[PDB]
Order: sequence, then C-alpha cells, then structure tokens
Amino acid sequence: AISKNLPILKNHFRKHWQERVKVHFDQAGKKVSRRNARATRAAKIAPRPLDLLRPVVRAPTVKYNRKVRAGRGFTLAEVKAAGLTAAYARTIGIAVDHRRQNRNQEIFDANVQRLKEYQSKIIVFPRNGKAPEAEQVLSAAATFPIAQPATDVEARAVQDNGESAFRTLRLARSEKKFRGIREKRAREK
Amino acid sequence: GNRKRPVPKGATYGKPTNQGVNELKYQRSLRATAEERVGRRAANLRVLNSYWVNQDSTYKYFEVILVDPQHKAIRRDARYNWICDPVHKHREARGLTATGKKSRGINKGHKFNNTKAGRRKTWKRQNTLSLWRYRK
Amino acid sequence: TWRKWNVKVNHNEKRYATASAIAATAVASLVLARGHRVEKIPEIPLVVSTDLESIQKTKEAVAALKAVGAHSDLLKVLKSKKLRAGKGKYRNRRWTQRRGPLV
Amino acid sequence: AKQSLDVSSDRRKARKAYFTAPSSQRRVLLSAPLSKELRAQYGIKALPIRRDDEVLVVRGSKKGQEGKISSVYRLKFAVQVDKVTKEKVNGASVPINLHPSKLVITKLHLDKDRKALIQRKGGK
RNA sequence: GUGGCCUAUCGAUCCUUUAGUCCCUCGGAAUUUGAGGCUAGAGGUGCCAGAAAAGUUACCACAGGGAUAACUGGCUUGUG
RNA sequence: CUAUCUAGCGAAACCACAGCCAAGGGAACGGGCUUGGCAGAAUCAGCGGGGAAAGAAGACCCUGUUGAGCUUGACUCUAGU
RNA sequence: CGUGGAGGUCAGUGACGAAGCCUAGACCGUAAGGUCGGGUCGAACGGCCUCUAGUGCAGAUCUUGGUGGUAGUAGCAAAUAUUCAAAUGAGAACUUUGAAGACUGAAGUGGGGAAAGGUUCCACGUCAACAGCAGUUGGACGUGGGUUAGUCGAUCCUAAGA
RNA sequence: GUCGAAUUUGGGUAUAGGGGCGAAAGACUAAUCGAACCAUCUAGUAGCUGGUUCCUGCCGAAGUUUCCCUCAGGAUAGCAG
RNA sequence: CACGGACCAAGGAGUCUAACGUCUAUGCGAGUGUUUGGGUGUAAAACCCAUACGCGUAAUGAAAGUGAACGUAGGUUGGGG
RNA sequence: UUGACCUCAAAUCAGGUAGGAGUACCCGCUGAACUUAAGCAUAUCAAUAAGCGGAGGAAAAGAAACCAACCGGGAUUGCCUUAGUAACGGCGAGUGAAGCGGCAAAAGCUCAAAUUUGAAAUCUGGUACCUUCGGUGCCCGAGUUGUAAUUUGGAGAGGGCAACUUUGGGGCCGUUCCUUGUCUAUGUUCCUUGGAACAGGACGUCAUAGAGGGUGAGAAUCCCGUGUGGCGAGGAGUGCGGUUCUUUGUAAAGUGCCUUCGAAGAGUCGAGUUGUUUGGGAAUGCAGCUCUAAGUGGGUGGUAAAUUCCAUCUAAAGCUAAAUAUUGGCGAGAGACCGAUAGCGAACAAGUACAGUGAUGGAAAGAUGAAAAGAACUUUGAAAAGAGAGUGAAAAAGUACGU
Ligand SMILES: [Cl-]
Ligand SMILES: [Cl-]
Ligand SMILES: [Cl-]
Ligand SMILES: [Cl-]
Ligand SMILES: [Cl-]
Ligand SMILES: [Cl-]
Ligand SMILES: [Cl-]
Ligand SMILES: [Cl-]
Ligand SMILES: [Mg+2]
Ligand SMILES: [Mg+2]
Ligand SMILES: [Mg+2]
Ligand SMILES: [Mg+2]
Ligand SMILES: [Mg+2]
Ligand SMILES: [Mg+2]
Ligand SMILES: [Mg+2]
Ligand SMILES: [Mg+2]
Ligand SMILES: [Mg+2]
Ligand SMILES: [Mg+2]
Ligand SMILES: [Mg+2]
Ligand SMILES: [Mg+2]
Ligand SMILES: [Mg+2]
Ligand SMILES: [Mg+2]
Ligand SMILES: [Mg+2]
Ligand SMILES: [Mg+2]
Ligand SMILES: [Mg+2]
Ligand SMILES: [Mg+2]
Ligand SMILES: [Mg+2]
Ligand SMILES: [Mg+2]
Ligand SMILES: [Mg+2]
Ligand SMILES: [Mg+2]
Ligand SMILES: [Mg+2]
Ligand SMILES: [Mg+2]
Ligand SMILES: [Mg+2]
Ligand SMILES: [Mg+2]
Ligand SMILES: [Mg+2]
Ligand SMILES: [Mg+2]
Ligand SMILES: [Mg+2]
Ligand SMILES: [Mg+2]
Ligand SMILES: [Mg+2]
Ligand SMILES: [Mg+2]
Ligand SMILES: [Mg+2]
Ligand SMILES: [Mg+2]
Ligand SMILES: [Mg+2]
Ligand SMILES: [Mg+2]
Ligand SMILES: [Mg+2]
Ligand SMILES: [Mg+2]
Ligand SMILES: [Mg+2]
Ligand SMILES: [Mg+2]
Ligand SMILES: [Mg+2]
Ligand SMILES: [Mg+2]
Ligand SMILES: [Mg+2]
Ligand SMILES: [Mg+2]
Ligand SMILES: [Mg+2]
Ligand SMILES: [Mg+2]
Ligand SMILES: [Mg+2]
Ligand SMILES: [Mg+2]
Ligand SMILES: [Mg+2]
Ligand SMILES: [Mg+2]
Ligand SMILES: [Mg+2]
Ligand SMILES: [Mg+2]
Ligand SMILES: [Mg+2]
Ligand SMILES: [Mg+2]
Ligand SMILES: [Mg+2]
Ligand SMILES: [Mg+2]
Ligand SMILES: [Mg+2]
Ligand SMILES: [Mg+2]
Ligand SMILES: [Mg+2]
Ligand SMILES: [Mg+2]
Ligand SMILES: [Mg+2]
Ligand SMILES: [Mg+2]
Ligand SMILES: [Mg+2]
Ligand SMILES: [Mg+2]
Ligand SMILES: [Mg+2]
Ligand SMILES: [Mg+2]
Repeated sequence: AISKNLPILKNHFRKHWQERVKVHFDQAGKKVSRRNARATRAAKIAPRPLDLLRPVVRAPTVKYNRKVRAGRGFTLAEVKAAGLTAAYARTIGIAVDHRRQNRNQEIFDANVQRLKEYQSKIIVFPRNGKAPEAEQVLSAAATFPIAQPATDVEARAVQDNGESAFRTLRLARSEKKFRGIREKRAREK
Repeated sequence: GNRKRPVPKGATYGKPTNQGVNELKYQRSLRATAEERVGRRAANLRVLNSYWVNQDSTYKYFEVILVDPQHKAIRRDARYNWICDPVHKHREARGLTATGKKSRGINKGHKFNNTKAGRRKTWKRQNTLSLWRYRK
Repeated sequence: TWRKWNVKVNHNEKRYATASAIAATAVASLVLARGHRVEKIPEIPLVVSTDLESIQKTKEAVAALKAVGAHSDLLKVLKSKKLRAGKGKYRNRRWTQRRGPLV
Repeated sequence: AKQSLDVSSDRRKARKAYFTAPSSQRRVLLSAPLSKELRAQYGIKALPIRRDDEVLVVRGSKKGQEGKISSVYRLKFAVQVDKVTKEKVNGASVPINLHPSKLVITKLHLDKDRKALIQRKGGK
C-alpha cells in the first residue's frame, strides 16, 4: 500500500462520491440562456440601462486596500450632498446603501462627483406619457467607469534627511512591544 | 424530559458508541412538538406562532396562534394574506416557524457555518465533485 | 458521463497551427496533393474581385466560381456522393462527399 | 438545409410519423401531379387524390393504362383503378394497388370544395 | 581521567512530568493568573522497531491447504 | 412375477482422448512412455477383478490477523432496579 | 496483423450482383493474415493517410442456446382375469351391444355430502397434439345447451376472540 | 405398540424471528431452524481457489539481506528491462 | 492413480475518473495558463477579450522575526570545443 | 320574576376547509451495519441507506445582535478561488471549513411597543339591486381584554416658522408572448440493364429550397416537406405604443430651520450540567433538566480568568423576484452511444405468460414477396400428404417462409 519514493496523496473519495458528480455539459447552453434573458430584459425595461449606478469604495484588508472597486450603493450622506432624496434616487437608477458610512473625504468627494455627472448625462421622461423615443444604452458601468486614483508624479527630487528607514521600522516595533511594561514601571514608581 | 430510544429491552444491535438508551435528547424543542400536534388537530388553519404559559414537573404548557386562510377577513387583508399562499402550508412541520428556525440553526455568522443555508444543502455542496468541459 | 470529452489546447499553439494552415494554401503542390482540381488554375493563391461579396443568387454565384477556374472542383463534389459503409447510416450520417473550395 | 429549430432531420422520427399518420394526414401524403393539359388550364402542380378522378399510369408495368379511381385505400397508402386489375388462376379478379405519386391526373372531380381548393392554391 | 581492564546488563510516536531559557504565542489593545511552544531528561512497551484482550463447541459454518496430521505404497531397519 | 425374445413406446448417470498384459523408470501402485509378451471382422446372455468407477470444491486435521451457537468476576457496555 | 465507429482522400467497387456463407482449387507473407477462381446469395461495401474504443478466447465445476455417445439400451412386472361373436370403421387385445368367466362383499370398487376445484355436467361434431402400447373412445379438441325456493342454507344471535 | 382415555379429530380463534411454542429432542415455527422467509444496504470484504482473448523480434530473472501479531502476506536492498 | 475440460455457436475479464512521480513531444519563456465569465457566431463548433486567481520568480525559524556579491559572483584539480 | 355577561355544549343548522396520490429535485425528524484502520472497541463508512412527517415549479435562504482590525467592507443564493489549507484525529487510518479577491444575478421591506378620544374613523355575514374575480344601500353580528389611519431604528413623533415641487381610477385600438390554420420554386425528356429506374449514359431547370422521409433498387428537380415571405383564427397578461370617458381633492406625498422627546420583543438572553453533533480545539450548533438577567443595556471580536479600554452590530416577532437544483411529469431538438444473447426486464396482446399461502419473483418471442399473385386443375391415397400443372425476377422465397 506504501511503496517507492512518491509524495503523500490525500484523495477524499471514501464516500459515495459517484452519486454527487456534476458535469457542466450545459455550459454552452446556459450562456445562450443568459444572453437570451438579457436581451428580453432590455426590451422589457424601455430605454433603461439594465444596471444601476454604483459608487467607488476602498477594498478592506491590508492585502487589497491599495485598490478601489465598485460598492453596493451610495450612502445617505452622499445622496444628500448630491441634491436629492434616497427614495427618488432609487427610482432614477441609483443604488442606495444605508449601512455604509463615510469617514474618508477622498471617497466621499469622488462619489459625489459620480452622482453629479450621472444626473447631467441622463434624461428623465415626464410622468405625462409623451415619452420621446431615445436610444437605449445597455450599460451604465461602461458609461461611468471606475479609475484608480492617482498617487504620485512620474519624477521628483531626492530628499534624504539622513535617517534610516530600516531603523525607523525597528524602533516602531520596539515601542509597541514594550509600551505595556514601560507604563507599569512608570505607574508603580 | 428526554426521549428514550424505543428499542426492545434496550438492545441496540450495534457498536458500543450507539448503545445508549436513556440519556438521549430530541433535536426539536418541546415547543415544536406542541405546534405540530395542534397543526394536525386543526388542518384547515395555519400556525403563526406560539408562546410559553406554564409548566410543572410532568408537563410544559403552550398557547398556539392560528390563522384561518379561508376567512374573507384574512384573504382581503394585505398585511396577512401572504399566509394564504400554498407555499406556507404546514409551516410547523417543516420548521419554518420561529422555534423551528432556531432548532434548524438558521442564523448569520461564523458560529452557524454548518446550518446557515440548510445543513443538508450545505453538506451536498461541500461533497459534490464539479467537472467542467475543459478540465481545470 | 464524466469521461473527458473536450481537450484543452494552448491558445498560442492553436494560432500556430492556424497560421501554418494559411501558409499551406499558397503552395500549389500541397493543394493538388489534397485532392483539389487546381491543375489549370493560373496562380495560387487565387484572388477575385470584391464585388463577389454582394452576389445574392446561387445561379450567379456558381457562374462566378466557374469563371475563375473552380468548375472542376465543383464537379468533383457532385460526382463523389456515396452511401456510408456501416451502422452510421441510421445514426443520421447517411451520405458522404468530398470537400470543395473555401471562399 | 434545415434552418428551423422546430423541424427535425431524424430518420427514426420521420419514419414513425409516416407509418402512424392518421387518416386525415394520409390524404395530403397521397397527392398526385396533374397532367400538362390540366397544369396549363388550372395553373397548379399537384392535388390530393380523390375517388372520382381519371388517371394515367406513367411508371411500372402498368404504364400507359388509364382509368378512373375506384378506391383510395388510405390504410395501405395506395389507390385502386377500376380497369387495372389482375386475374388469378381460379378465374377471379383482384385490383392492383398503385401509388398516386406514380400517376398523373387527367380529369378532376369538381365540387364546391374542390373549386375552393384550386382558388386557394392560386389557380383559375 | 567524558564511569566500572575488555567482550552483555536494555526502550519510539501520543500523553504526563521535571530542569533549562525567563525566551516566543494566546491573532481588536494592555496588566496579572492560566494555557500553549522552544532545548535536555524521567514515567514503558521483556511478543524487547513498542495492538488495550478469557473460555467452549460431541449442534456447528466458510475460504483454503496434500506448504500439514490421522490408511496403503516408497526410502530407512534402531526395535521386532 | 421378472430377467430373456418379439410389436409398440422410450429416458438418465457419466464422458480430456481412450480402453490386452509383465517388468522398468517415473510425483516412490501406467490404457498411453521404455523393453519384451503379443495381436484378425461383427457380436449375445451373465459377471462384479480393474477403470486408484460414479454420487459432494473433506463433515476429521492444520492454516486464515474468516464466522456463529453457548459459558464465565475475560475486555468494554446496557434494559431494569 | 485483425475488429466496431470517426475526419480526409481514391471524382474507389456494386442489381451486368455489394455483404455473408461453402469450396483434401490457385498465389503472396517466417507468422498474425492478405489476394484470386468456382458455387450459393440479394443491397450495400472497400484501399490508403489519420482519430477513437464496450477491439481478438480452448479452458474460468464460465453465461445462454443448440446437439451427441450412451441407446432402440434401463425399462413400460403392486392392487386375483380375462374370453367368444356381432356391429362400426381406411384401420379394433383396448369403442358399442350380446354371451360367458370373475371381483369389490354394506368400516364396499355401493348410494350422498363439508372443504378444495370451476364447467370437468349434457348433447352434437370430431382425432393433429394429450390419455409414457393402441384408440373409431375420453375429464382431450370444436360448437352449443344446462343450476328456477316465503318453508333447504346464507342472511339473524352470541362463543373464544377481533 | 396402544385402543374409553394425560384418547383421536374437523372448523373457529390466540401466540411472529433473538420472537413465539416446547410432558425438553436444540425439537417445532409451510420439503427451510444451534435463530424462518422476502427486498434493500450490496458489485459487502477476502494476505485465499479458479480464469485472464493476435503474431514476430531483442534482452532476460528470483526463492537471498533487514524490519513487520512477520511465518500461504508486505515494506527494504539485490538480481532484470 | 493431482484439479478443470462430452461436443458446437454466440457472449466473456487491467476500464474510466480525481490527484500525483519519472521520461518524451509541443508552445511560449522570468514568466506561463483564452474557454468561472464576457464578446461574437454559418450556434453545444470556430473566432476574440478585461480583471483576478494558480504555479513559478527567496529562503529559513515552533514563533516573534530576519532575509542572500570582500573578489572579472572566488580559489584549486580534471574538462568538450 | 325578568333581562344581560362569562364559560361550556347540541343541530342532516348557513357557508367552507383537511385527508389520498406523486415524490427526480426541496424543508425537517429518526437512524444503521457491511466497509477502512491489514486484528479491534474511539474513529471511519455517515451526520449516508432504510423508516416517518411537510411543500413548490422551484424549494429553502434573505435585507445583519454579519464580516472585519483595513484608507475598511455591506441582504440572500450560485460559479472560480481561498484549499486538501487553518483546524480535528488510538495526532493512527483518516477528516476538513471560513473572511478577503473575480464573476452570474440584483430589490427592497413591516409589525409589537404612542389617546381617533371633538366622536371604531375598521371588518365577516344576510338581504335588495347593479357595470358580478366585485360594487352600493339597509339590517344583525365581530370588536374597546383594541378593529383602522399614523411611526420600524436607515429612523421617527408632538409643537412653532418660511417655502415651492408632483398625481388618481377605467374603456377601446395596436404592440409584446403563447396556442393554431393557410398560401408561397424546378424534368418524371431520350438510350441501355431490370419484374420494378429511384441505376448507368446524354441533354436541361431551380436553388435564401442539394435537411429529412415516402414511392416496386442510391430521387434537389415524381409526392410530402425543406428555404424565404405573405395572409388569417382563438386566448392570456396591463409589460407599453396611440386615442377616449371620468377630477379625483378645502385629498395625498416630498423637501428647510427651531425646540421638546425618541416607547424598540423574558422561563428569553446568559450560566451550570448531561447527550448529540461540528474543522471549531477550557467545549461549533442543537436538545433535556437546574438556575435565571439588564437598559450609557445586550451580543460578538475562534485559549479559560480578574481589571481597564477599543471596534462592531441590535437577538429573543414577520414578508420578499432573479442568478441555483431536478434519474418524476408534459412538449421539443440531438449523439465518433446499442443494433434483437446488444440496448431498459420489455423493438412483439411485457410488468404479459408462469411460480409462490404471502411479502415478492419474472421470461421467451423481430425479417415470405414489389404485390398473396398464399399454388385453379389432373392424378395416387381413408386421410395427412405425394407426383404433375400453375403463380413469381427467384418456390436454391410455400405462412415449419430473407440470408
Ligand atoms: Cl452509394
Ligand atoms: Cl449364454
Ligand atoms: Cl503476412
Ligand atoms: Cl409477522
Ligand atoms: Cl525565527
Ligand atoms: Cl472539551
Ligand atoms: Cl420501454
Ligand atoms: Cl414468493
Ligand atoms: Mg497560450
Ligand atoms: Mg460489415
Ligand atoms: Mg577497577
Ligand atoms: Mg482574541
Ligand atoms: Mg519485534
Ligand atoms: Mg498488546
Ligand atoms: Mg507432502
Ligand atoms: Mg536386531
Ligand atoms: Mg502393467
Ligand atoms: Mg517401483
Ligand atoms: Mg488411467
Ligand atoms: Mg507401454
Ligand atoms: Mg510396444
Ligand atoms: Mg451386476
Ligand atoms: Mg469393478
Ligand atoms: Mg476443499
Ligand atoms: Mg467444503
Ligand atoms: Mg499471520
Ligand atoms: Mg465472533
Ligand atoms: Mg457476391
Ligand atoms: Mg471443409
Ligand atoms: Mg431486398
Ligand atoms: Mg470486452
Ligand atoms: Mg467457446
Ligand atoms: Mg487459456
Ligand atoms: Mg462447462
Ligand atoms: Mg424390461
Ligand atoms: Mg428392454
Ligand atoms: Mg419395475
Ligand atoms: Mg395387477
Ligand atoms: Mg377378497
Ligand atoms: Mg367375492
Ligand atoms: Mg362427460
Ligand atoms: Mg400413447
Ligand atoms: Mg396414437
Ligand atoms: Mg375444448
Ligand atoms: Mg388429540
Ligand atoms: Mg444435545
Ligand atoms: Mg468484482
Ligand atoms: Mg458477493
Ligand atoms: Mg540472452
Ligand atoms: Mg497456493
Ligand atoms: Mg484445487
Ligand atoms: Mg470433469
Ligand atoms: Mg466470440
Ligand atoms: Mg470478449
Ligand atoms: Mg487506464
Ligand atoms: Mg349544514
Ligand atoms: Mg433538508
Ligand atoms: Mg479492520
Ligand atoms: Mg483485511
Ligand atoms: Mg473482523
Ligand atoms: Mg431515505
Ligand atoms: Mg403542483
Ligand atoms: Mg428559477
Ligand atoms: Mg419561499
Ligand atoms: Mg434592520
Ligand atoms: Mg454579503
Ligand atoms: Mg464527517
Ligand atoms: Mg442523532
Ligand atoms: Mg485539539
Ligand atoms: Mg479553548
Ligand atoms: Mg421566509
Ligand atoms: Mg432483450
Ligand atoms: Mg417485401
Ligand atoms: Mg435468389
């Protein structure tokens, strides 16, 4: 059962696995179904763009916080700063998320600009029903794409103050490690 | 009390780990048993909720709330005619009431990873082999 | 059913095969050896006018193909129709024939 | 070539539909082409066969023989001509079953519905 | 002079426990208990490269074995 | 009364191929191999020497990290009390 | 080397006979095999370059089906027993009638029933198969006919029990 | 052997599988009993027995070492392509 | 004188899948992988594509952690060309 | 005496409703062993089979008492990945998630807890009429032990001040979708073989139709269809493209500022213990028993505890499309699948014949010919049949029938 110089393998097939095998024979069929469903939904919703406008947010975690992506919806504060109510925003094609909060001025200002540009690029048909026939744009994300914010200029002058970056990192670790013991010794005295 | 295993003379005919008879517990609460028996008694009604009232050493007492799906005061009421949908027949039997969902472990968070979306449904997803046309 | 049916091929190597096939179409000896009747065609590759793309009728399309030297290849396809030689006949594969020109 | 998803090229399905076709559908299947004289007069190509039609045989060993249809044997996918028969050894006579696609209609039986069918097909 | 003049006198993983280092971790941030790691020993497997283990079947069962006993035959002839 | 012969009716077991011996050697007891004895169509009724005859993957014995029935302060549990 | 199927090609073979089968007829290959002639037969099939697999049998007390030797052999011997003539029929040890000889010997081989069977009951027609010989006969085969209740039973009652 | 009784027997009814029933043989419970029959889990596991399908060409062994509840089996080194 | 085989026809046994070792062929190469999905289509084919993700490009410690040039990226011996 | 109320009954009272079937997929309960560990008891097989209860076209889940520790993300479900990883495990055999990241699909919400109190403003039923999936009038009844309006934490409410912005409910005609009918090309022209031309040869035609099937042998052009279009018939759904009848309304909704407030779910959270379960390890979820809270509170922050901070949500009440599943049902399209010992057990009067007391078990069996033209008549025989004759392209096809 164990022979030769081979890696240790862990193949989890000791249950009735053959009863739960899923082969995606309908991969091509489902692609046709999704394309048909998108086409019939676009014809149903008039010239509406088939998707709602989304804000730009910072991804969490230290690993992914260097990038911005699309969030669920604009906050109540962002909607209010744009000059309209949340209820009217939902009926006009804007996603609203009540549980997200604003703590960064850069993110808040950018989402305010997105709402203002969106309002100036759409036409809202009156409730009377005359309904002038306008061409349908199938995507709002492509019309309003998300770009990573600029960080630094291409070239700049060298400014060295004589300090050491390695020394700065080492001292930062040391201060955090011994903060508790230093306070106790100071308090006991 | 507990649920004594209904085996003849205590014989289980198996391995020692399954030999227990006396100290076994029913996976559903006594409140769930109360609703189910009331549901069978009045099968023309729908179980909405129930609550504790009393208890002694032998019994626990409950009161069950029932709604008539045929009455016109219910069918014409917007806030309650959802119960008239056939998808809501015998909610207590499938554990769709408040006490049923607690026993099913239907809650959010890392503490309910086994039962968040349904224990058997989650187990099927995690024990399924997925193969594509162009094998990964 | 979970036998492997489709096969992955590297995208770049796939394009390598396509480019080789295109270059092979310009070699008269290779085209003749594949069974095509291009013996008396003046030049290979054969390039025709762009107005061929606007032909609407089968009758005029066939006449245009014959006028550039593809008449013999068309007759090869018509005279090569045969009944299949096995159980594939009643599996919706009843007739076989040669391949003609690609436009 | 086939271009519709509602039609099938399956040999098994087509043959089963042919041999289990009901009586009404077999009438359309048993169509015969008109003669050049009638084709010019009416302007149509072919019609379903009817009992009181005069026909000419253009294929088989009975080619050249005329007559009037005596029976349309839909169950057997065949028609019978009154003067096209066969003599047995005992002296009796039996009709010979013929397929309408091997016949040519020389005279039509006209009624209100037959005339409407000709007009519906673009005839005059 | 790194135990007994020389040639025998003895013991893995898991767990427990002790010594050492007072070092590393308890993952939102700290102090103190507690717990968990790092290095070196001890508690033992004598079937001694180390499963935790009483009988009976003359009511009996199965897979096998002429690799193997209860008859002849063959070799041997102590014994007769 | 059978067996026996005739008219009618008509199976099964079994079958590697088959069917005369002596010795030899050989898986240490041959129908076949070696050396000799010999050996002539087709057959009927009997017969139990042989075919280590047929009927069953030995019930005895041993092996297997194969069981079951039963017993007991074997190991580990349990209804009841 | 050979087999089922797939892409390409030989504008391959074929109702003027494709495939299959038979053939102590011929040729090629060390061999796996390939090719030809003759007969039979009736509708599809092959060479080459490549792809693919449910791809090659003498055995498994192998599976299913078919067939032998044994062999015209074992055998068709319990329950005392049959015989003569006529009739019928292509045909009679076995059917029908008559005559004779016998048996069951009233706890019967007699005369009725309960369960169980289900038309086996009766008549006419009729013998391929069945009646381990025979058959003109039959509980066989074909076609029809037949079971009549206020009083006989069920139905009602209760038993162990359900 | 027994033959007027602890007799024989019909029908109705009760007891169902670790259960029943037993004037007690491990007997009987539909030709099945030291734990019935039917379907499924189940293509249960087997270090053990049997079988394992075309040709030609070249090379060509081992029954030994160490460890194993190891002694009809494996790992390991060797021999081979 | 060990076992299977009375006879014939047809059927009849190393397969597929997930994850891997060695070797070989192919594409590209400090990179590589279009096919989850989107676009497109003569429609389960073919053709086209963004962002991520996998592996590789750094190791070593239980961990906190730290992290690869004294030099023609060293000296010596043997080395095809 | 008489009349209420409360509670509990009766009726072949008036009107309704539940059961059974199917069960592929879905929501729960209950629950093994063979097997693996080369023995075996924990473990594994498996939170599986069998057993029981309950739904739909999907079900379930779902608008955070979440994830996080970041410059934070933001209902649920599914795919790619995380990852055979953290972790569990006689730490043996084995087992094994989750956050982030890309993508498919996207949708939000409402009760309880407040005095309408200058007017229960609410609703079932009966009855008459009417524009009948309902409406109006009138009369009983339900209900204050609380039926409407108003407010669900994102808030929001009671007062005061100043402002503008926006309509609702039906007909008809078309469109969108489904179920259907009808119409819409081109040779059967000559020669040879043959029983049969649909074969071979010559000469033509159509093609947005050379898919497929039929017809006496391989048929684009003989027939049905195929391709491209036109013309009808009957419904569903108000999704919407035009027209038309009703003013709904001293009605409703949104927005600024000041002030006072801001009710938020109990034998429940939580704790101990026992059992079961999980990757969850001083204990992941679930259940029994015992104990049993708080309101700047409460839950969580993956090592038990005391003390001090921080972060993050708001439990113990409720509804909700799509992306997902589907060996069942109904309607379709396909295959490098099988070709009558194969393929479903069944290509056939197949779950049939037959067996068993019963639960159950369960076969074999396809091919005359283009057309019966299925052999008149003669002769031998009691008959079955034989020998001739005859039919057919062929009786070397005779209903014991292709080869
Ligand atoms: Cl052909
Ligand atoms: Cl004699
Ligand atoms: Cl050869
Ligand atoms: Cl029973
Ligand atoms: Cl380190
Ligand atoms: Cl624990
Ligand atoms: Cl079927
Ligand atoms: Cl049975
Ligand atoms: Mg590539
Ligand atoms: Mg063939
Ligand atoms: Mg000394
Ligand atoms: Mg922590
Ligand atoms: Mg040892
Ligand atoms: Mg031991
Ligand atoms: Mg021996
Ligand atoms: Mg002596
Ligand atoms: Mg001898
Ligand atoms: Mg001897
Ligand atoms: Mg012998
Ligand atoms: Mg001899
Ligand atoms: Mg001799
Ligand atoms: Mg004898
Ligand atoms: Mg003898
Ligand atoms: Mg044996
Ligand atoms: Mg035995
Ligand atoms: Mg052993
Ligand atoms: Mg045992
Ligand atoms: Mg031939
Ligand atoms: Mg021969
Ligand atoms: Mg034929
Ligand atoms: Mg095979
Ligand atoms: Mg064979
Ligand atoms: Mg062999
Ligand atoms: Mg055999
Ligand atoms: Mg005899
Ligand atoms: Mg005899
Ligand atoms: Mg006898
Ligand atoms: Mg006698
Ligand atoms: Mg007597
Ligand atoms: Mg007498
Ligand atoms: Mg009679
Ligand atoms: Mg007889
Ligand atoms: Mg006879
Ligand atoms: Mg009869
Ligand atoms: Mg008795
Ligand atoms: Mg005994
Ligand atoms: Mg097997
Ligand atoms: Mg078995
Ligand atoms: Mg050699
Ligand atoms: Mg052996
Ligand atoms: Mg043997
Ligand atoms: Mg034998
Ligand atoms: Mg074979
Ligand atoms: Mg085979
Ligand atoms: Mg393989
Ligand atoms: Mg009533
Ligand atoms: Mg479930
Ligand atoms: Mg084991
Ligand atoms: Mg084993
Ligand atoms: Mg065992
Ligand atoms: Mg089940
Ligand atoms: Mg339904
Ligand atoms: Mg759906
Ligand atoms: Mg639902
Ligand atoms: Mg909320
Ligand atoms: Mg989320
Ligand atoms: Mg598990
Ligand atoms: Mg359980
Ligand atoms: Mg642990
Ligand atoms: Mg812990
Ligand atoms: Mg719900
Ligand atoms: Mg079959
Ligand atoms: Mg025929
Ligand atoms: Mg013939």
